Amino acid sequence: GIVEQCCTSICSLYQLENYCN
Amino acid sequence: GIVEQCCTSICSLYQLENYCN
Amino acid sequence: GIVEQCCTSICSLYQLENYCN
Amino acid sequence: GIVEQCCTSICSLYQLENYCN
Amino acid sequence: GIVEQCCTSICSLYQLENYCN
Amino acid sequence: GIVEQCCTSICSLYQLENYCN
Amino acid sequence: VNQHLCGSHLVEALYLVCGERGFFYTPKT
Amino acid sequence: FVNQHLCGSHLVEALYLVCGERGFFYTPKT
Amino acid sequence: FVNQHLCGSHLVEALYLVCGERGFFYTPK
Amino acid sequence: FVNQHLCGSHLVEALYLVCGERGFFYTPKT
Amino acid sequence: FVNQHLCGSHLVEALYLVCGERGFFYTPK
Amino acid sequence: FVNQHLCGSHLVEALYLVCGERGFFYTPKT
Ligand SMILES: [Cl-]
Ligand SMILES: [Cl-]
Ligand SMILES: [Zn+2]
Ligand SMILES: [Zn+2]
Repeated sequence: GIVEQCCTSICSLYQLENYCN
Repeated sequence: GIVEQCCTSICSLYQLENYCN
Repeated sequence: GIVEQCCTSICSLYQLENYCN
Repeated sequence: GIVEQCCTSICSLYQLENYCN
Repeated sequence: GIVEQCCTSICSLYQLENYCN
Repeated sequence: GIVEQCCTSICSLYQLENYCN
Repeated sequence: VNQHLCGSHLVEALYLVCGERGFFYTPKT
Repeated sequence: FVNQHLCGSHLVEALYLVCGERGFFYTPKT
Repeated sequence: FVNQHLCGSHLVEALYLVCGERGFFYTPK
Repeated sequence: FVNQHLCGSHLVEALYLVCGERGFFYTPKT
Repeated sequence: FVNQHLCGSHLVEALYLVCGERGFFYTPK
Repeated sequence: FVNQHLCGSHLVEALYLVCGERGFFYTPKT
């Protein structure tokens, strides 16, 4: 999930958008 | 300014990108 | 919702806890 | 103090409240 | 107090240093 | 740059001021 | 803009209050 | 882990910005 | 609107930066 | 004006995220 | 890396949230 | 690279405060 993905590599705003509702 | 544009109404991410290098 | 409930007057920690999963 | 107590293991808001006036 | 002093007109760094220990 | 100077070790206010316009 | 600024602080507060539980943020009325 | 705690604080700020009106669930254990 | 609360959040951050190792005191009074 | 001061803080954070490796100038005056 | 400084910034935010009308001191050490 | 990403967020907030009406230039580049 988001922590595994984005706390070990920088997520772009597009990658973050994947987690929106 | 960015202030007059974006502190008086909400700027989209795309509008903000105008102030990037 | 939370903006109506918590941006006009300050929400307590108990009120904020309403939004926890 | 608070840095030693709370900067490697996460302090709860209860543990943190101890540092309040 | 800091809220009266600094929440309408902007406090400088020097003004803010008044509230250091 | 600022990331090399100021993320490796803490920059003072004065050092940060170097990067102002 | 006021609601936008408030919401940023709300999410930070929810993050701390809720911890491991996580939270649901929606601006939906 | 405090490092992960600090990262997540920034994640949810970024989600707030990106998601806009959609909002988001933050589910750190997923 | 929660403006004093929001202001205080930013004030504490500013004090943290300005005051360094000394630390600071915050009172909303 | 403190209201603008607070807003600008959030603006800079948003520019930081949007602009990525590009970085940005923040120049109030305009 | 400035991790302790970054931790303290978030600690003060958390104290701001949890503490009440008498406020708090931040004294890292 | 996340450590530097998180640090940079705090750096920009600090520059915002320190630089006042001058503003600042944030580059991550070396
Ligand atoms: Cl951080
Ligand atoms: Cl604000
Ligand atoms: Zn704010
Ligand atoms: Zn941080």
